[PDB]
Amino acid sequence: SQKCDLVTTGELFFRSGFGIGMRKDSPWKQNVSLSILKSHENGFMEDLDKT
Amino acid sequence: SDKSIHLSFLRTVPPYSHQSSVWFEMMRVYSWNHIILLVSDDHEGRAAQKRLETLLEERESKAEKVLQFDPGTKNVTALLMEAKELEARVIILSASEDDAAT
Amino acid sequence: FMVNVTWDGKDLSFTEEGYQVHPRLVVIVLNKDREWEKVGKWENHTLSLRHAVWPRYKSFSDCEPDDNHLSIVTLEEAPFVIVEDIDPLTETCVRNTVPCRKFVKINNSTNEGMNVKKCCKGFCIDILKKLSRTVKFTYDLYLVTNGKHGKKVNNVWNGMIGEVVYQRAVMAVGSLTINEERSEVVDFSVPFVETGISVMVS
Amino acid sequence: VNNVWNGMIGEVVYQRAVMAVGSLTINEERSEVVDFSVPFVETGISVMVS
Amino acid sequence: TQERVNNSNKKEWNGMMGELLSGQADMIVAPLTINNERAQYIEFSKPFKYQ
Amino acid sequence: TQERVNNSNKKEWNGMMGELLSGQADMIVAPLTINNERAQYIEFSKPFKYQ
Amino acid sequence: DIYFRRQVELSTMYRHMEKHNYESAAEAIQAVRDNKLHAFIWDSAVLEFEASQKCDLVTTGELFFRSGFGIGMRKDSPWKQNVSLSILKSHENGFMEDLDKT
Amino acid sequence: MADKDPTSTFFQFGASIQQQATVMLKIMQDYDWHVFSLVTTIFPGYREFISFVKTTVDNSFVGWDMQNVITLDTSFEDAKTQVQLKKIHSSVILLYCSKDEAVLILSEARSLGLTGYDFFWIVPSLVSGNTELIPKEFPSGLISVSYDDWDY
Amino acid sequence: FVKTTVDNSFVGWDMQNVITLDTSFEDAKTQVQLKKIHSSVILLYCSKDEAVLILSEARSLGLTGYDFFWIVPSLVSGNTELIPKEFPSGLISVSYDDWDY
Repeated sequence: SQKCDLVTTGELFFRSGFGIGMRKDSPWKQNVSLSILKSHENGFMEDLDKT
Repeated sequence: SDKSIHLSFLRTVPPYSHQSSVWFEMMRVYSWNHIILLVSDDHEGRAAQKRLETLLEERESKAEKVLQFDPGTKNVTALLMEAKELEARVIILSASEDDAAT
Repeated sequence: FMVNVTWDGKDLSFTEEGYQVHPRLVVIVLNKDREWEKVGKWENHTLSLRHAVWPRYKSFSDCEPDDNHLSIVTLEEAPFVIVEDIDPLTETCVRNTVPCRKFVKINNSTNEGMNVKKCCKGFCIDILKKLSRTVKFTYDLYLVTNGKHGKKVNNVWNGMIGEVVYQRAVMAVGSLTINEERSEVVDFSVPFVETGISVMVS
Repeated sequence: VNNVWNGMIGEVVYQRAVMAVGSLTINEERSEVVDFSVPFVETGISVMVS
Repeated sequence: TQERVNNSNKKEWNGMMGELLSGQADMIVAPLTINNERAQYIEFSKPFKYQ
Repeated sequence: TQERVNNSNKKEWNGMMGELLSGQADMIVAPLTINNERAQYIEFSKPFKYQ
Repeated sequence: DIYFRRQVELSTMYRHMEKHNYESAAEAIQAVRDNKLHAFIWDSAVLEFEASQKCDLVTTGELFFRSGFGIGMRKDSPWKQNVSLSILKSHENGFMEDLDKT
Repeated sequence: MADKDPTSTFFQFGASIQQQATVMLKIMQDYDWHVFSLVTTIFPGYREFISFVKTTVDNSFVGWDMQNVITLDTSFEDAKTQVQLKKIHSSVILLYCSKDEAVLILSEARSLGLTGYDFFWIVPSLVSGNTELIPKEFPSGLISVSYDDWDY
Repeated sequence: FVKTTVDNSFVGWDMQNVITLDTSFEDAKTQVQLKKIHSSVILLYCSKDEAVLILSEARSLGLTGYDFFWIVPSLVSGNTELIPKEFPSGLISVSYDDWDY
């Protein structure tokens, strides 16, 4: 997009998104997942994507 | 021989299943692998045919033809005429008395 | 004079040996109290059982607890899980469809209907089969007729999720979508299909 | 050679090895010496000039 | 991406995953595409991107 | 082809193959094809065509 | 039909052809050239020769289920080995290609 | 009984060993179990049972996958019976014995661990006694088509 | 040691049931424990007399045949001149070098 001298041809394979990782036993897990999902649904993430 | 109907029996004489076994043994080393047989439609003939067939399976072979006639019949010409058009001259007729004579 | 004899409507006849042509066979099982029950009855030509699904009897007094058989809830929609009709001839479920059963309701006060067998196939069913092969667990798939995907109305979840809410179904495979309020009550798994909210105009 | 086989066919006929999987072509002499099974790949003789 | 130590058949991690697992860090907020070998022992979260 | 006998429950070989499984039999030569069901009962020869 | 019933995925797409099959080999061809049917699945040789001769129709597609032809026998007859050897000899002798040419 | 003198007029009201076979086949088909096995001891009438089951499963198209047709007949504790019984891996087992042999076989199978929550023996009629002499070896949940005494 | 050195291997082992015949062959728990061994390689470890007893019991359970490879440590295959009858013909047992050296 920025230095449009190259191209992005071809299809896409092995579809798997990113994420936030942490140890198996951590007291932040469910809350972090809930906050990410809530932001994703109410649209705060789309603003960041546009920006 | 069936233990289901004669649960109280024993004897010191071979049955005719042993006769069929000896048929197989004597035919085995003679180069006569075109066995056909005549069986009377009763209990004895059925047992003899079953024994011969189950013994023949141990050689990966089969009988060329199998025929049956009514017990105590009088007109067997059709059955014999049905047994002529084949290439197995090893008849193993196993009738009983008067049927054998006819 | 006994081969083709009938009397008093209940025709019964003999053939060849002493085999009555129409017997009165029944089926029995060993109840938990060590007595024979009376499930099924081979009346004329059909088994005509009385139990829709196997009641999962306990083997012994010292056997391992049952922790594999479980109930799974899904509904019909989309090219994900579609329910067809049972084949008239060869009364089994084709070759690849799993045997899901739905609660059938008639109409009016006679709407109380039996659990008819209407087995289904689709896309989610393939994933369910692969999961069953991998994790080695047997299921009791059954359709849901109580609502829809789920909406908190009158402070009670209704439809699919509500079942999983009230300890009536340990899994809810199908066409669910992750959410914020939904994920607060039940715990989801990693997504396997991307979705969203798109718009289509002819 | 000298009424003695060698190679894939040589091992099989001398009671040394059952089965001869590989790229073996059904022929006349081979089928006379060692019996084959149903073919699974079509092939023959083809020239190649480009 | 995990690898084996020098001339020893015992697997060990490296990079960000190794730093998190060896009691050094506590959160790994960065592009950390979800996999299966990783997810065996690190509790990921719901994805915040799809690529 | 295999088919169930009408007004019964058994099955029998119909068509041209039924003649082979009967007195006529002998050396059936025709545009036949090789299949598992056909080869289960009778035995074929080396193919004389490919299609 | 044996092939279509064998493949269950094809058995899903079997019904349409199941309730619309014909009862011969050339009558359906006449119907096809009569603008009544537009499809066919038969042996490669028959369809290819028919398309080559009748310069009206052509065969479009890729060969699948490549199973060769074969002369028939019964059970296990003494004629099998010699017949198979003769067929192989004819294949290797160039006789079969010459006969196909004529 | 199986065979009778061709000059007799004695008839019963039971059921032959062929009808019970189709009854258990219908039981297996209705609940969609399909895959099964046929462990049988040696007893007058076992060959007929095996042949009838083979014929019924052959002349039908429902996709029955019958494998490991065992015919254990030598002792009940040596190597042969142990390995042959171990070979089984189905989820439905269809046996054919005579009470005492059946209880011995079931005890051996339980000792091997074949009678958990996911197995269903379908032994027919013969091993059902008079329905009032239950030994302390038959696992609860054992199907056995028998005759009706409560019905009429 | 076996459990610890099997978790760090890339070859993908297939760790299965581990048994412990605590009783002195009481024929109640030992038989049922030994009966459910569906593997093909056994890594027995016991004393010489206990190994003889276990192998004698196993021979009658249809557990040793043409394809059943036992592996035994050195302390069982001890003095290599008092081989009993119960030892199957063919079993790998690493020991020390008393022939050469």
